[PDB]
Amino acid sequence: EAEAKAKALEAQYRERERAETEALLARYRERAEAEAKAVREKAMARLDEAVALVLKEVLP
Amino acid sequence: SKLEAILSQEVEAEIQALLQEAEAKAEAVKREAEEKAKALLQARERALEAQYRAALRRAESA
Repeated sequence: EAEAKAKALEAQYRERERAETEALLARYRERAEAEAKAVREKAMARLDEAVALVLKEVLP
Repeated sequence: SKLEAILSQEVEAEIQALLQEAEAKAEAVKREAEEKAKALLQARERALEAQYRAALRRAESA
């Protein structure tokens, strides 16, 4: 009975670890893609202004 | 006859002592087996939970 309970607990723990790792990797990849697209959109929104500032710092 | 009867009474007392010793040995053996199985199951479940926690930590870091 102890060996059967140990085998069942190990299999259930491995299954729960695999499912939780899949869910956490999916949530991390979703947040990564969302934050990357949002940062690209925000940088494009803040763009075209300081380029002339860096050019005036560059041009004499 | 009286000495054989006294030796038979002592043999019955020894048989009762042997049955009591066998019962006490079986009880102590069952107690030790239950304690060993409880400690082993607790160690295995705690090891599975700790491995799951460490793997979840490394996966969240990744």
